[PDB]
Amino acid sequence: IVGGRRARPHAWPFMVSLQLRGGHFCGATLIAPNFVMSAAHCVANVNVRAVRVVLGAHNLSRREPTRQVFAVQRIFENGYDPVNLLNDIVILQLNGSATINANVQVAQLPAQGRRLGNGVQCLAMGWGLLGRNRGIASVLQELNVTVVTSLCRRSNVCTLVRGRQAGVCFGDSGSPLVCNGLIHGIASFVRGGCASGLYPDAFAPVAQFVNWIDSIIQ
Ligand SMILES: *[C@@H]1O[C@H](CO[C@@H]2O[C@@H](C)[C@@H](O)[C@@H](O)[C@@H]2O)[C@@H](O[C@@H]2O[C@H](CO)[C@@H](O[C@@H]3O[C@H](CO[C@H]4O[C@H](CO)[C@@H](O)[C@H](O)[C@@H]4O)[C@@H](O)[C@H](O)[C@@H]3O)[C@H](O)[C@H]2NC(C)=O)[C@H](O)[C@H]1NC(C)=O
Ligand SMILES: *[C@@H]1O[C@H](CO[C@@H]2O[C@@H](C)[C@@H](O)[C@@H](O)[C@@H]2O)[C@@H](O[C@@H]2O[C@H](CO)[C@@H](O[C@@H]3O[C@H](CO)[C@@H](O)[C@H](O)[C@@H]3O)[C@H](O)[C@H]2NC(C)=O)[C@H](O)[C@H]1NC(C)=O
Ligand SMILES: CCCc1ccccc1NC(=O)[C@H](CC(C)C)NC(=O)c1ccc(CC2=[S+]C(=O)N=C2[O-])cc1
Repeated sequence: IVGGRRARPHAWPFMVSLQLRGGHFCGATLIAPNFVMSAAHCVANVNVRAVRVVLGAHNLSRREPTRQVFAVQRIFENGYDPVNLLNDIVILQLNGSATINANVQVAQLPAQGRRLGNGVQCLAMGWGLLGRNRGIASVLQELNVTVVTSLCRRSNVCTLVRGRQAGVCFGDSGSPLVCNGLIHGIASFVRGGCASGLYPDAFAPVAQFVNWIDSIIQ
């Protein structure tokens, strides 16, 4: 996250870190005791057998007893087009069920077809890069964004930080976009570099896939 702030410890217990031998590379969202969802372009190019699903984390630099780590058991896609990043969503079945506690909880999804109007206030988050020569985040970052329909495909939910250059970046892909306590978006791609101030950040529209998500996690 570029231009964000540190999140409160375990403020978003559904936040997931996808890691390859201890190294963070994408985010995800716990949508069931044994299901997370992320961006399809996160798992499409990595070795899935080495992917580790880290739940209940906050600072990736430190040992954390609150962490629960799982492996991927099966992959579910829905017409993922890697060329245009269309339907950039993926569901990962875990090799077990997570233990629900104060630090690990299931996220809430909106209804199928729910559209977010222009100007709705949302919150983006992730453990991604912090900007040009700003390094990478160790503590979970969060950022206030505003939903926009301009410079945005109908197959996407786009957000923009009004008044300053800020947004999601590499490593934030797959992280949730929380609006009204519901996961309306999955961080997909930026344009003109991170925090460009010209293009809005594009998210995968979870609301358009709720019927497909339910058909798998139920
Ligand atoms: C930056 O963003 C934060 C957080 O964003 C909100 O929460 C996330 C999870 C998403 O759902 C976003 O869509 C939300 O906007 C904002 O803090 C929130 O500010 C609003 C005011 O604009 C607060 O709303 C109050 O809610 C009171 C009841 O709280 C309970 O219910 C709300 C949902 O209605 C729920 O979000 C909250 O956690 C409680 O469960 C209500 O009595 C009061 O009248 C008012 O409506 C909201 O509580 C704040 N949330 C938090 C976590 O602090 C910031 O305002 C925003 N910055 C700017 C500048 O706008
Ligand atoms: C579900 O999968 C997890 C993760 O599996 C790990 O990650 C994968 C990507 C692959 O690389 C796997 O080879 C790898 O194990 C399993 O968690 C892991 O289980 C093993 C065996 O129980 C743990 O090994 C132990 O580790 C402790 C230290 O905590 C040592 O003291 C032991 O001697 C032993 O080496 C391993 O630590 C653990 N991973 C983590 C991060 O704790 C999990 O068991 C599996 N669940 C099921 C039901 O299959
Ligand atoms: C960048 C991370 C470097 C790294 C660290 C630890 C362990 C492995 C890797 N390095 C990969 O992780 C690479 C990344 C590439 C961009 C180079 N990636 C793979 O090694 C890989 C393995 C198997 C598959 C099978 C397919 S094919 C398909 O269509 N969907 C799949 O999952 C794909 C990629």
